[PDB]
Amino acid sequence: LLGVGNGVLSIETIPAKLINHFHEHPIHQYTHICYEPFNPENPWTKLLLNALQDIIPELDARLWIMFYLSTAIFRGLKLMLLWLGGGCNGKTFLMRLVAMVLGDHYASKLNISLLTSFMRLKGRG
Amino acid sequence: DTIQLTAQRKYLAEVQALETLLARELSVFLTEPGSKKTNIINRITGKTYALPSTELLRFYEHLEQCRKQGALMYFLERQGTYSGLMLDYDLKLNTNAPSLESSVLSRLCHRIFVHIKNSSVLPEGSHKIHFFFTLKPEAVQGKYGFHVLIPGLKMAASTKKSIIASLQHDATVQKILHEQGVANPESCLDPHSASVPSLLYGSSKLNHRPYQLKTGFELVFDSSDPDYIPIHQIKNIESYNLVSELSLTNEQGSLVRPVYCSLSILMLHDPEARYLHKILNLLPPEYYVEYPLWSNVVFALANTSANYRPLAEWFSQKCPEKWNTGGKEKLEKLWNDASRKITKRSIMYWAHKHAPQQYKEIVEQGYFSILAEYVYSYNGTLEHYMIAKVIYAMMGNKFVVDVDSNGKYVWFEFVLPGQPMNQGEIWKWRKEVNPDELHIYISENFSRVMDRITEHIKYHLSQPHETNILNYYKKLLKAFERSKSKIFNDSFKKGVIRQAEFLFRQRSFIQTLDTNPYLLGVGNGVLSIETIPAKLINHFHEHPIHQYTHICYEPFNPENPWTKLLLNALQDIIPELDARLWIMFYLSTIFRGLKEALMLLWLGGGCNGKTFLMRLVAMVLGDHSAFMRLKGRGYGYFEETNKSEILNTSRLKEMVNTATMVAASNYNFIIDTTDHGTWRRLRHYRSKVKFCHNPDPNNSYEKKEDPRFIHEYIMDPNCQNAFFSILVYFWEKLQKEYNGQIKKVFCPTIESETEAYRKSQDTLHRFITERVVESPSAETVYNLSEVVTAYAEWYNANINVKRHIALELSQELENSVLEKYLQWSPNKTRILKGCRILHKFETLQPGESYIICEPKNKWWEWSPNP
Repeated sequence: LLGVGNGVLSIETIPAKLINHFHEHPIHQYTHICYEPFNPENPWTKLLLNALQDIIPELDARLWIMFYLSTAIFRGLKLMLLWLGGGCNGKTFLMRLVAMVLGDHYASKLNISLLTSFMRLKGRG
Repeated sequence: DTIQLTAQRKYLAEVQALETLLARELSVFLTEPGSKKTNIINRITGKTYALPSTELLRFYEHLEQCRKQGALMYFLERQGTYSGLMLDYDLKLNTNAPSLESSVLSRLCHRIFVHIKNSSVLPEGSHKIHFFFTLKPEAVQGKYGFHVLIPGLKMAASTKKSIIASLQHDATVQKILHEQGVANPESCLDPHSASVPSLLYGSSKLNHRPYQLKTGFELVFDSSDPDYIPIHQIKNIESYNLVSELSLTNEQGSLVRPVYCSLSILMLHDPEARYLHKILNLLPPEYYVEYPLWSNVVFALANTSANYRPLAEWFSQKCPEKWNTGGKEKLEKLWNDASRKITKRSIMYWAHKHAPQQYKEIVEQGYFSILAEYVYSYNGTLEHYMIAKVIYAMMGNKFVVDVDSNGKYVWFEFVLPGQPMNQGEIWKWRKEVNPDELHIYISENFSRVMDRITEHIKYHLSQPHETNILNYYKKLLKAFERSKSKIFNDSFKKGVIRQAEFLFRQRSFIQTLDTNPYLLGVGNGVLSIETIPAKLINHFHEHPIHQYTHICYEPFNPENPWTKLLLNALQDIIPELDARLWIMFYLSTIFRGLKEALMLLWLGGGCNGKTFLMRLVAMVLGDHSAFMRLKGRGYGYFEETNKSEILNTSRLKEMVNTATMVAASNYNFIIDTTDHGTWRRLRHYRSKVKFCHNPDPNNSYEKKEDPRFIHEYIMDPNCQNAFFSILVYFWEKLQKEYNGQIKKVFCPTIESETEAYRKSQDTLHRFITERVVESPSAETVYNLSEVVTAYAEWYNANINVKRHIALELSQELENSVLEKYLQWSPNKTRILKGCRILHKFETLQPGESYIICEPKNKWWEWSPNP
């Protein structure tokens, strides 16, 4: 269960059901990113599908990465990725977009100084 | 006029019994308005009822119980086609009251019965017909009236219209009234009497006294053989249920016998909406004819409450000219826009601005009313929450409470001119440890309302009532006197404040405080940079602004001597037009929002103004573990540099990923970074002017020094005022020219200086500029290892003998300016495409290449060149 701007998002069953009424689920954490049903005809939807395919044209790699990043919405038992890039390659845009879409409650910034030389990952997805 | 009905419904049992009856078991008979089934109208509540006779009897007897004690009611009954007969006689008086003697009334009854016996349906046989004469308590402004009620007769509406038409031109009644001081006895009978619904006996109109039954006559008519009508008087009329007897539609009368011949809704059931309707009338007419004002008013109404639509038409209906011509869809579009910033505080502000005395009277009456129902509803015992409610209604526009990070309630106040205050805090929100203003206010201003309710109680005590009402009011006065002094008690005052901490609570206030970067707090008010030209706000507004600066703000005045000398000093510091404009445009971005990272390294020889301006820029705009010092600031630079001008660490790049940061130094830097991303957001400038006691006339780099600049003008407020005006002027110029984008500013001198300084500081930048030349005709393809070897040779033969490593060179080049030049080869390798690399000491081939605003006296004005 995830707290979003317009309610509580449940990933128990496919398709996901939005809880926008009275319920007895004990949900307290939330993020400002509202959820809407997937519209492939939405201009912003297709604009992002275009941007994602431009960043990673290679379909196996794109599908694997976007499936891997689709696990960010799941905050239970879970692989570490080392994705390289010279710069202005679209990785910073997508990683910042993931951070903002998941929120500070669910997503956290990690500093490379810690690994080179812990509690901020508490219950994060 | 609501206090007495509240109190009459507070100390008149019969009234409370009637209220319980009507609210509980007469409520099932509610009828939608306009239904033909409705027989009773309640003006006050506005609710319509359809009572069957079985409950109508109890209704009428409850009213009669209520009426005998003098309680005021405003009821009505709807008489339809077939009901009793009602005559209205608004007698006009030459001198302000006719006697209406009993013998005269007998004459009038005999003449109206002649016209009823004439020209009519009447049942055959012997029958009883009753007449009643209710008279006005007193003639007002020489205007008297009395009524004739005939509940016994039952005829159609047209038959009543025929009867009243025949009475209108009757000379007998008119000449009877000629000596009665009746100016026009002809025009006294209202024809609409047979159609307009009649008020029940004992009821009356707003601020009108009910009619009093002077006497009631009874007549016996025998259609079998009329010989003489025996007009006599009804005995013991007082021992009867007069409301039940005199009802036109009643059929169960003991003596009277049947002889068979929306914006309004919203204001009603919403007292505070009714308050808003009362106060909106104070607006001058321009507010609904001028779009800007009407749109703002409806935008505030919609934002505060979405159910105020009918009121929105009503205010729009104040001008039928624009309301009928396009008003409907304009209002709908405005409502849709608002539903998809301004509240009633602005509306009260405007009302106080335009109609002060009416505003004061309206608000005082509202406060009196509110604390009055609190007084009556609890028999004169006042507790903390009631006082809190009255205070919140009274000062809902000056104090705000919100929970800070410590979980403690925090008080905020909007500062108004004329009260003690720290300088530069006007028209802004200040944090208060304790709400001292409320603590004084409850003792001082509130006691006025308490005295108002005290003087009202004494008034009702003086007026003639029965004994029980007097005993009630004596007890109420005693209780209110006991409860009156508590508002000065410290514990009571503290409890009231704690209780009001919940009403005044406005959620999300602290997180919205000073959030908008397009507003600045200044000494004389709040500065706005939303649009050009800049505007200074020194009036009431809903902007949540707490932080401020001590600089007063004035519009750009070129003729100002301080502005003139400031412009000349600025020209002296940076003689070049392009450099001066670049520095001033950059220094003018006070902006507390999203700012770029054009990290500027301002060099100079000292006593050039760079150090002077470095401290000077801090004074004009100050506040807007070292990393956290940039949170919320809009600018800020460092100074006082030693020879040890190296970058702070490997973390020296981490401080520039919402304030403009500029590096000022006595010498060129030791920073020496090795990436093109790093160097692209870095700028360099070195001062050329020298300020000295004896400037060289032949040297433009030497000018007369002004030691008075550094110790008196900087402490002179007007200097900072002019500096702030100059800064906001240059800011407006930048956004009106380049849409606010600083990369669009042309800086050939500064760009050249930065290029040269980078050539000095980075060995990779030097190699690119010296040995890498773009060449489309160069068919040679240069690979990663080849570039590494060429750079190694260049470093060895020009810089120093050193053993290089290809691993770092590959990354350094892939993250260099050659990122687009090092295109991917078919083997994924990094190769040089469309460009050439020089070998040992060659030169560029033909066609290859290495990889104006002139000073004016009015330089601060517009520049023709983009």
